[PDB]
Amino acid sequence: MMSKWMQEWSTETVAPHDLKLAERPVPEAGEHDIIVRTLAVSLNYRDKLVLETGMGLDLAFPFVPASDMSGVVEAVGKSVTRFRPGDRVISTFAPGWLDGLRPGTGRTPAYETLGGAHPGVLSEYVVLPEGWFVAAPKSLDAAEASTLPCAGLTAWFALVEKGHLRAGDRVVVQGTGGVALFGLQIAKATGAEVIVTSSSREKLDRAFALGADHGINRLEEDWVERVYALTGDRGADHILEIAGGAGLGQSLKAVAPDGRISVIGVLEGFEVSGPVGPLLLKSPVVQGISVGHRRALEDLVGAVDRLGLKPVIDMRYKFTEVPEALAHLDRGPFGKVVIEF
Amino acid sequence: MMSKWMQEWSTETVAPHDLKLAERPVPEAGEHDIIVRTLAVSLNYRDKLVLETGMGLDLAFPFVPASDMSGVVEAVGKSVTRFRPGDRVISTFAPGWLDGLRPGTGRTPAYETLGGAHPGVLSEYVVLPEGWFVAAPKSLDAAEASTLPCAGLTAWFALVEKGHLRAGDRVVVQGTGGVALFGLQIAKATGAEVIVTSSSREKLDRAFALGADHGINRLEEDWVERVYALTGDRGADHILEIAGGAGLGQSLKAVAPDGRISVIGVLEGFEVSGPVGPLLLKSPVVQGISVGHRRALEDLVGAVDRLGLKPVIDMRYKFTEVPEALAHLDRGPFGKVVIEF
Amino acid sequence: MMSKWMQEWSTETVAPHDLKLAERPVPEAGEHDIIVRTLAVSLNYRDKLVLETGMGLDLAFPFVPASDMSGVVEAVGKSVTRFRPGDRVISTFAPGWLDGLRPGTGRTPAYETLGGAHPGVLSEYVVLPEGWFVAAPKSLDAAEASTLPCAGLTAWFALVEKGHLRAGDRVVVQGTGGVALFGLQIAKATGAEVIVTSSSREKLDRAFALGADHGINRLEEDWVERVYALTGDRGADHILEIAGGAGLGQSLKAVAPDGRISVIGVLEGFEVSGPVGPLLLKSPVVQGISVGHRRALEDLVGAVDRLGLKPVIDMRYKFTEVPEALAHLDRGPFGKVVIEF
Amino acid sequence: MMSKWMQEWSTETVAPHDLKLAERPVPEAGEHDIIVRTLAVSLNYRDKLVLETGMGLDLAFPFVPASDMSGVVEAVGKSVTRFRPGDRVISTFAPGWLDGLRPGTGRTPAYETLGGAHPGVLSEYVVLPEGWFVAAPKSLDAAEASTLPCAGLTAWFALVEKGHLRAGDRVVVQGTGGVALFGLQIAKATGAEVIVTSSSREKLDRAFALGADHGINRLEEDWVERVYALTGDRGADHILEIAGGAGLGQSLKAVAPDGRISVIGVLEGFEVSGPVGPLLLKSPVVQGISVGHRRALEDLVGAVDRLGLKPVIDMRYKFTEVPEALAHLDRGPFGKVVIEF
Repeated sequence: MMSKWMQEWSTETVAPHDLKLAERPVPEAGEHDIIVRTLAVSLNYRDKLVLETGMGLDLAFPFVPASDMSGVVEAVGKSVTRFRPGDRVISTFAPGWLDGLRPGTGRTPAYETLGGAHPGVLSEYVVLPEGWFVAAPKSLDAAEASTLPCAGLTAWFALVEKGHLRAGDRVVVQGTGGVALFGLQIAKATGAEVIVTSSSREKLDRAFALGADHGINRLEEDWVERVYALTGDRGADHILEIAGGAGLGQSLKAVAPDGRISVIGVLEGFEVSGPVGPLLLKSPVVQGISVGHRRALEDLVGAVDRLGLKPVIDMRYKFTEVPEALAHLDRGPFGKVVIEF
Repeated sequence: MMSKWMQEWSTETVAPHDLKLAERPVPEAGEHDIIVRTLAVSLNYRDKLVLETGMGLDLAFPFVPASDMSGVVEAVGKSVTRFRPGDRVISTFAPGWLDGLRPGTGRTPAYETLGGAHPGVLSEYVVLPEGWFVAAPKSLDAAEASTLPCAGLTAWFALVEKGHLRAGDRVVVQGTGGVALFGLQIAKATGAEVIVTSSSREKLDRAFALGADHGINRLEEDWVERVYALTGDRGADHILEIAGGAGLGQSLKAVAPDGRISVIGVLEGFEVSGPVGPLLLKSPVVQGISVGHRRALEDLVGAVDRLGLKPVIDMRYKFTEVPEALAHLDRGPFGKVVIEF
Repeated sequence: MMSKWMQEWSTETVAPHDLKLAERPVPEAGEHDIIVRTLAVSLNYRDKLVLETGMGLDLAFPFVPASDMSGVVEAVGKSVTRFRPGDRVISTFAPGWLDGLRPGTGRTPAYETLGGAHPGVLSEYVVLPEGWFVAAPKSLDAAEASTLPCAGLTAWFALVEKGHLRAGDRVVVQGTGGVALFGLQIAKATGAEVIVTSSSREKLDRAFALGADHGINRLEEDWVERVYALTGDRGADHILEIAGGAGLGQSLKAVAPDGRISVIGVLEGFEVSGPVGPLLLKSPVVQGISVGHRRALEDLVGAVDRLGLKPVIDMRYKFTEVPEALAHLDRGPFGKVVIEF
Repeated sequence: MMSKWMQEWSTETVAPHDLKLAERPVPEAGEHDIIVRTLAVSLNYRDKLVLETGMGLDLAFPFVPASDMSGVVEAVGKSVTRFRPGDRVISTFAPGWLDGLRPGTGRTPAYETLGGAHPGVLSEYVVLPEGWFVAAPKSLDAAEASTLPCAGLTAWFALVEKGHLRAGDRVVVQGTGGVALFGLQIAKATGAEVIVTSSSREKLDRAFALGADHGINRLEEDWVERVYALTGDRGADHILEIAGGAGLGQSLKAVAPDGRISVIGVLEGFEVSGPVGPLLLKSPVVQGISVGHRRALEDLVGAVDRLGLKPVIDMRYKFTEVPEALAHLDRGPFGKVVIEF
């Protein structure tokens, strides 16, 4: 049979948090729920923010963080149509959102995620509706697969779904985190030329190895001026503006006329500044991006498989080493931090 | 036979200007030049700034201000095909932006406009390339036609060309200047609701007579709330953010998830500002709008005719009263200041 | 307390049908089911074909026809959240097409619809998943609301969602059936000109009273010429090609370069036909239109309200006179045949 | 100095033609004309049709065929701004058309090309406006460069500009001519998977060598059924439907829901047939495509250079061997037929 009890990482409080190992009964699957045995969880920077700030959310305690997982289906409810036991799955970051229009209202934009308004995935089994998972990619292991729901999909959503990247485009990726690295890979597979900015030479070295066309050390030179040199003054067709700390004003100077700037982050009350000169005169699109919908996820998964794309994982951590995994999170990882079960 | 001499308002310097009347020869028409007897000129706020600050432009002196005119073709060069004598025409604000990709570079966004990098139109005859005119609307006098190449076209470009505004959309128009009111007129012709914001009851009442469905006095109430209340919390489909209005961070809160915010602007030094949260969670497209191209202009002209749209004109001034018109131009015109020849 | 028994028009066979009155128990509502008292049903031409030919469908017998209804919610299941008792609703033609990518496969395009792969609505109560309804328009009686899920939505989908129709566009609507007339009403609300084609002066006169700018009798004159003459040779921005109208090759000649032709259709065996030349040299988008999704429906409902759009209804028939209504349905209704409960 | 006389291939008549070597004076450059010394000309199937049918065009005799050339600028007129002597150029297929809206009217779609309404390029020097050439790619020789104006641009226009190809998409290329091969290459560089159809095993062998993912011999198997097998029944995201002889009806069966079908050809009065089943139910876009505008050309050129794309040339022919080059044209070449000077 299946086992009676499961372990999860759980907290009674946030901001501050006391996250720890708890053991509770495996919950019962409803008619449409599936039970997944968790193989891998990918951490995201927002999990640190939910744990440490609360992020304004109404959380159900005990709270379990994290949203991105890959696993194997153990049991399906009487009316499950999407999966059978044995199927490999990954979870979806924004469960409501299946395709098209972003949920939320003008007053209240914040859609419900996993590891937030909805339960997180940092437990041995997860029991959620069938419609909240998609088939995992055939060509990736559990760990690699866990990276896609959030970072993978964001990069993909920005560049492809919203962006329409073309072969020959010049893309600027800001930094070397998960979203940025997936951006580099998706841009490269699409035939774009990719420019990475860093404040680390070691990280630019690794980026060069993934196939970045150019690296700019922005503590050593003026990156905007370098983008000009690299583009024959044309500017970047697309800029993944991440953290908007090396932000918007600079991005507006670098972007080509009619180009695109995707602003990716999570920061609750950060302030974006820009000169209304390039903004008016080059007429770029400035587009807010968070994650994507599950039809976009399923597109990505197929693309991953057909391209042989390999997610960048900085480190895999054993399940009992979640405290260390979260710590690696504030140290700026090259690619993804993944927990293996 | 034609006249040998023509008058114009020109200045030998900028910052500040010394704009006086002057009389010079009617220039020679080249093979592809047409000679146009000016019937009307619309003033734009940038005309003031070009005269007072120079706006980092390379102006040929004596410099004539203004970009927006209509008139009657008097003579054409040997090779001209677009127009015959007696044809009615209007200037194109950014000459040689015919369609599609906007001109300019990453480093050098600016494009060339009339009454700026190219000569102004505030003279008795204009002598320019045939390609810098389009056929005037058939349904309008010259004063009305002259309103279109900048103000007309900015709103048409923001709402229809790039905006794809649909019937049933809610639109928020900030202020009551020239772009704002074409904003309302085109939004109403598209079957959308228009909410006008203003700091003056009298302007609001005038707006209502033009057929604004709602008007908000931003000095009485938080207009963001009133937008929520007006759209049952959905917030607004399209917000025309006219740079000296109510703010970017303000319209971010007011915009509907996946909605659009068009940034339309003045001063060459305004710095934006906005919170990241709405930009991200709500994912609107924020798009700077620098007027528009010639094929969009031809579209707007056609639509003006089949719609029977009447441009809003605050006051017509005689050629001799340009100074008086420049004064009106910075008392916040309700609509357009036009000089009638 | 609710009734124990309800009546319906059903048939034990198709090809041909033997549609009679029948009385069965009010079905049980599941957790996410709502029970709706039917107030009106709109008939669609496909209802006739489903009954007479079966249209290669896997119908559960006894089979009830029709897909388009509105009514009042009577009871909801334990878990239902979309609607409360007393709420006014309309059916969704293709249930579970919520937004975005259309369901189906390369091999198996067909999707599931009400009154087809799923049960019909031509009964006294309907019992279906909450997700298969949207809130009714506030501005309309039930007869009018019931016109929207198929005819309403096809024209909204072709012209606005996929079509991006702008004010000032010229639109050609073939015939005067249900999709044609929403075509006109939505085109007029968007500020476009509508040209109606027909083989009947009386229909044309009725069309004109609805506000068609021009009507062509295709039996008097070559309507392609009349379109050229009407648009100074530009030809038409958007042509609604209703499969039993005037032809695909005909609208190819009539469409403006880079214009759009929406193909909307009936018989499961019609073969198109067109010359290559216009298709190539003029490059229109030709787009088959199979109704639309649920979020588009919600858009259309909103727009119907803020516009004050009144759907065109040819005749209301009582529940008992379905046969009479099926007869009207193939005498070429001007607009919609509705059955009123 | 330059020489006084030049050679061209020229005909006094078409349909039938008597094309032959003539020698005439090098024409004088006007103020905006440039003089290019021709290095390579790429033949296109339409040149055979103009020569042998006339193609309905009003031709200026002596007529010189062909439209696609690469050369070196010899002399520029007094007002030439775009090029100086020594610059490498290629010509543009549709000179009017710079960006955006396709020229032509509803009644008269056929835009003016080189080798037709405008002079052809099969002469030692060509004297045309500066605006009718673009910079040649830095990374290609004359011959390879001559292939781009037409075939290159069509494929690019269909797949990228109109199509928005994505990485992971499945593309069907019909046949092995110029447009189809460029399609394969552009699709591959974009990360798509490419399926080629042929009635030649030898040609599928060569296609495999260019990086085609799959080849279907359509005289040996049912290609539509194979596309299903290759896509797990999903169908093709994009189909380059060329010659529409292996045509539309079949393409409609193969295309994915919401997929795209580009119809490419030239054929004056060919008839396209399709079943209105998939067309309605999968709701693809069917899009006429001929060539593109010069901003699209300049995008392609940059992409070519940044990707290291190498045009497929079946054979290069010496200038005096144009009769043989045209003959190779009716024999179905693998890629392009190029004349070297």
